[PDB]
Amino acid sequence: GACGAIASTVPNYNNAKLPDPFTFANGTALRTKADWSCRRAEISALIQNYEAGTLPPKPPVVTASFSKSGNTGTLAITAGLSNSQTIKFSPTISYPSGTPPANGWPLIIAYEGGSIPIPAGVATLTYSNSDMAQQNSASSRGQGLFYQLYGSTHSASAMTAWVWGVSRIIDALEMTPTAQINTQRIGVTGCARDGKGALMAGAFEERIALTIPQESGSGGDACWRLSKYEIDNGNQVQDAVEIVGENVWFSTNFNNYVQKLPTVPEDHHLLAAMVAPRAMISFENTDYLWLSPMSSFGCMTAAHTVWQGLGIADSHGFAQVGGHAHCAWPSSLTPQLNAFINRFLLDQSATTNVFTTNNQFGKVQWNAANWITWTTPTLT
Ligand SMILES: *[C@@H]1O[C@H](CO)[C@@H](O)[C@H](O)[C@H]1NC(C)=O
Repeated sequence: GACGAIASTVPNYNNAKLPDPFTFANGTALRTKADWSCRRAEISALIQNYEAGTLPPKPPVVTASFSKSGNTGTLAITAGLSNSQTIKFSPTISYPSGTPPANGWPLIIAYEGGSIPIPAGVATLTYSNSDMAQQNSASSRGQGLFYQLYGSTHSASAMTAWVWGVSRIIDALEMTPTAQINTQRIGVTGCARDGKGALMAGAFEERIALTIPQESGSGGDACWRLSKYEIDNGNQVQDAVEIVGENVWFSTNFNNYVQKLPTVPEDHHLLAAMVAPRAMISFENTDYLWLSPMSSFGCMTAAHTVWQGLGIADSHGFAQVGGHAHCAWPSSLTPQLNAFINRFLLDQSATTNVFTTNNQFGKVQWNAANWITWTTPTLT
């Protein structure tokens, strides 16, 4: 390829601070905006290798039929491999009433319906991601429609299986004009465990124009290294060690690294940066130390440097507040959410400069010089 041989491992890696977005595994420095495409491809391979498992490509069979009852469409999808194995699933779409825009409705793919308010001119697709890969506990490993296609021992984590499903949904929408969706204006959202999922979807599926993870916490927009710092200093956060025993959001291989995080040549600031140069705003809640609040702020601050280096800082937002229940939406943040939806899904001239925290981090502080070691280059 134009990126040469993509690295999927870095055996000698050992860095207690955040991995540098702007240096390839081979030591080459990023210099151009085009370099970011290759670096993102390498980050994708590293994340798959160390924590996410293998993301399969589009299978040889993908078919879709559509029917509509009232304002509810049903998109019946079939996916199949060359060995004849197939699975089927049928997300529903809730439409705004009346005549759609020329190019169809903008759409947000909402994991299990999401927990954000979706404005009136945007359609909502409800993605039953738990059916694609189960997520009750460690007991759920290898269970779900995805594994009925690829096998229950396939390395994909549940979140990687969910991403695969989103990619098939977008495949189906592109081949189904009667769904009346503008496939150039698709967003994705989810809250809590499904916010972890939504971030993975936006990172790995480049056809998503806007990514909105809501209270995703550890394994979402928090960084593993920063959460280890938090837990060592007395905040009762979720961390890498606990999360792999709690559920199946990560590959089994990640168990080999959760006690050796400095040897992992990525962290979730690079996961989030895989969305660049597309748009993302994530929302966090400081009321629950489980979500690892300092870790999310520092992690997204580090991710933000990639957008800054690409000259598109305002395509990446972060808003972190307290004072509300988990996955309840505070009206105080509706303007920030709507700014990103209006700009990136509704083609309005909305400004999207949102990068705010209350710094309510408990027993630690954020010290950027202790975690971010790189200067930000102006990619050309
Ligand atoms: C370093 O790796 C990147 C990513 O594969 C590649 O684009 C670049 O050309 C490599 N450097 C050299 C000197 O081959």
